[PDB]
Amino acid sequence: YQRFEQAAAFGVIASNANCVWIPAPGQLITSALEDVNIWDIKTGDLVSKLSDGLPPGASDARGAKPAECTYLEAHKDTDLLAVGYADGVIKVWDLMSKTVLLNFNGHKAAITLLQFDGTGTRLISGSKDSNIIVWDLVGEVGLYKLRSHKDSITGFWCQGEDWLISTSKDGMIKLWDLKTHQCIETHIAHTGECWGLAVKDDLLITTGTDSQVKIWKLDIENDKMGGKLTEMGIFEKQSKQRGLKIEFITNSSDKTSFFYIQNADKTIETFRIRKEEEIARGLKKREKRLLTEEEIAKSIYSSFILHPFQTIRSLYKIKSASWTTVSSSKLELVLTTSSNTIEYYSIPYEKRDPTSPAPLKTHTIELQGQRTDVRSIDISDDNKLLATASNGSLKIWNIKTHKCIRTFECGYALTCKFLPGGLLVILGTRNGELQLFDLASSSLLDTIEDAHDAAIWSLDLTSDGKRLVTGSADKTVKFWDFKVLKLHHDTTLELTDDILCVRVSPDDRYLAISLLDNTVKVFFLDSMKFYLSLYGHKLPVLSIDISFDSKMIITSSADKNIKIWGLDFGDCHKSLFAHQDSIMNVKFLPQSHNFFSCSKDAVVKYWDGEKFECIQKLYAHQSEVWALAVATDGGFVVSSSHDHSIRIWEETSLKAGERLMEALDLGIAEIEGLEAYNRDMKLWQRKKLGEAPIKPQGNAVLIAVNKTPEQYIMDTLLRIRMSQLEDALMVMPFSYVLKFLKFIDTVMQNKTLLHSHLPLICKNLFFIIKFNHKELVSQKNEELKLQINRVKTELRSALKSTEDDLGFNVQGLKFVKQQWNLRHN
Amino acid sequence: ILLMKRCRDWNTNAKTHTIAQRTIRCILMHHNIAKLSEIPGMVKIVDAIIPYTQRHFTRVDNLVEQSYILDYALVEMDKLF
Amino acid sequence: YNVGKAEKDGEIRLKNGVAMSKEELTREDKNRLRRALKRKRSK
RNA sequence: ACGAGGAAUUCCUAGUAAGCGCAAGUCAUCAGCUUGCGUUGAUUACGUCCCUGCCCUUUGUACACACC
Repeated sequence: YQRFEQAAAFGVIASNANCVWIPAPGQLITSALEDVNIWDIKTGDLVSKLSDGLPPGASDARGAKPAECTYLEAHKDTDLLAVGYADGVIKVWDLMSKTVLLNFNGHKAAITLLQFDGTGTRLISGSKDSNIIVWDLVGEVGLYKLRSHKDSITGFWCQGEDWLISTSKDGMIKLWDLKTHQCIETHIAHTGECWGLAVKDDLLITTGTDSQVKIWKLDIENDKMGGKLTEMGIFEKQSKQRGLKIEFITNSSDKTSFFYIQNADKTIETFRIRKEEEIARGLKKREKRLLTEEEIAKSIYSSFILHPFQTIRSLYKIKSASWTTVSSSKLELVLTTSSNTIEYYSIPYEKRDPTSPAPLKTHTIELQGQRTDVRSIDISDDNKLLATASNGSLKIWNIKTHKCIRTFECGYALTCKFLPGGLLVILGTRNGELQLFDLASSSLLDTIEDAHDAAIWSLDLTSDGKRLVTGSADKTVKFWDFKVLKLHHDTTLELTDDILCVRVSPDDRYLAISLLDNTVKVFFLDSMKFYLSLYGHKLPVLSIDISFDSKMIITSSADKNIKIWGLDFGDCHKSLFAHQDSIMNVKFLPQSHNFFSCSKDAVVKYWDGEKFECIQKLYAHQSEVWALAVATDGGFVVSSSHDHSIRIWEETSLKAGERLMEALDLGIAEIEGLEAYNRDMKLWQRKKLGEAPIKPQGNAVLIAVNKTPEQYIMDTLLRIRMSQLEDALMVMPFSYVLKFLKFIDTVMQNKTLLHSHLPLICKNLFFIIKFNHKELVSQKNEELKLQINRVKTELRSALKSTEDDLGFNVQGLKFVKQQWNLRHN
Repeated sequence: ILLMKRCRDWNTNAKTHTIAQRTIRCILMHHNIAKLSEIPGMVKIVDAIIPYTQRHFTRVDNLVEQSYILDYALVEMDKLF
Repeated sequence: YNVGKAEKDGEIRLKNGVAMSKEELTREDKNRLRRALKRKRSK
């Protein structure tokens, strides 16, 4: 059976990631879900949707929650985009040809923020781990990891090829550098978290947890360990919540010196830091009444060097912001807020004061937005689509243009459906308010207000589209008939308990009503004679569908299982469990029995209704899928989630002994080359100075591991075990015994490591010459007997030194014990 | 007394051992032995340090004892010619 | 005398004789020693 | 219809492989045989974990000495 693919995502304009801006109100890149969008904000529409070259739910794609975009940073000179995803992989993009050019990952959880090095050809990324990683842009390689924070970094700032400041989810400012390569300075910034830091060279402002920002002196001049970066003082905010981003804006000889702070609730405060001229003239003004109390009141500071003047204030909860300014007159500030809405502000100012109490929203991009959870969905006869949310703003879409055609506010809208020619939508709210709208003309046709005294929770048409059933929260299901332009209520039907989901048969046979009693009544529409009461869920059924020939309902609840029920007697075929949060909407393909279960786990599956396998499993959402609907004659399904995305799916090894042997002979070859080099340097310097040998080059293995040869053979002699050692250095021949003796010379001409491996060296050497004694004393080499003279003398000196220390300590400590007993036994 | 706690617990091995013996040598070479005795609780430390370093003395003494096979190989190689 | 457990719960003394204090060592070694004494009391 | 059985494969370590007979017919099995008993009686390993695997352990925890 053929499969389903993704077209794209539509209706997501501002996700959970920071925005950055491109100059020429300029271009603007934010993240949509798992792909990024490129805009102009004057025209107020998309110019390019950068997506990755892999369709989700495809025959190439994999089964997992797809990686959410969560940070943006643009470097506009070479035109690169660093994108970073919520699994922890960072890609970069040429923004022109739209192709990924580096795709590296080293992070485990989601990243937190990127930063380019200002065309340093290196990108530094900080995670929600304890990771700050430096990566090359021309390597596909990480320069280095950077790791001493406890929990999760929040902000950082680098400078040059040398220094960096960082701050984390525990309040610890850390200072790092390239060369010494570790942390150098640490402070507790706040008692809890610490979310944003910002610098222009001298000072460091940080935010805290609740309205305690803090001023710090940088000092990269000072060569004093404690105090590379000190603090001075604090001040407060208007908002009593965690400021989570600060940044500076500056200019030349106007002294732009403004920094902003994103509060965590609907608010962005802005501040000015002020020049030395007004600092100098105001210091004496505070130094009126004229020394100890003067310096105390001066330390009590940031009140003087700060200047809070404007607290811009949006419609609802903000999410991310970015700056632009020009020459002492205007400051313009992009803000993409929580739901898919961006809000580009501007303020005039007289470079001491704004001279306007409120900021100016010069632009607001609003078109493809939805502003709440889109909780209902429809699709007409393959000619237009629908989206419906608690905003009020129903949004009517088209297939191959994806533009918000019509938009008009109703209320807390949760269920809606077309009229059978299209062209008109009926809808219900959180009260008994039923709204009818058209496609093109004057929007609010009518509203039956107080159709019920409680909420309504589902509704459906008939097949011909004249009678209209709804099921409502007041234990009531009610009928309507359209009249030519309005509605007429005709038939109330009280129930024993509370309906929450209805559905009519597609060949208008009968209607199924759920209850919050864990059951569904199948109920005639001609006669209402209570055909069936089929049950067995134990938590209320909250989606109902009927087969295309009224033979087989598919019912589903918050018990995560869906039940496929034959209608000839209300019997079952399967009760099958999927989707481990809950189901909330199952939809039926209009020709065969293949149905689509959405979940509250960002997953839709379509299943055949006779063999019950999830013949396709589909993952491309991020949050709870709040509606879906399949097309009439397309096999063409729309689905809308809590992340404000709607989207449409369409048809298609040595051992011990010899290791010691070979490491020993390469080390001895290196050592003998070095001593021949010392003889050749004797020939160059301390001889008839005509020429020389140049250099025996370093051996590749010990140069790569950066080890002296005696330390390398000491490493392998260390790593062989105690048990097989006695035959490991019994395998080796007498020539290898001889170069082992040469190693013992060159290792006891180095008292650094001789004293730290002395019993090992002694046990090995004494067993070697005890086993090889018969050939050793028959060897005839005067340099060898001088060699073991040297070994005997220096080894016995080291042993008698350490046993001198041990005997001295024995006698001293037992003297101490015996004289304490002599004192008070 | 914290240093001698950690030094006694270093004294059990043979690898982390000589540096324990040398810091014992340091603190008893420098401090007053009367002060070392009248520090309270330290006799429980020092009587557990004593037999370990007695054992290590015997072990290194056997090492330097069997070191003389180099001298025997030397005197035989001198007997050679 | 023999080296036993640690005398306070801010450090660990191995039967080796070496000791780590529970804020000296890095988190990778904390995971490693957690796994190690998990096996050591699992047997 | 045949001149000692090919490709390869199976099995096998001391009174063992194998040759030679001879009895009996023991409630199931077997007489085309089965089981006993006697006789004659070797060659090659009797090591190794390298290959094929299979298993066990990774606190040594047992009470000195020693090693780890």
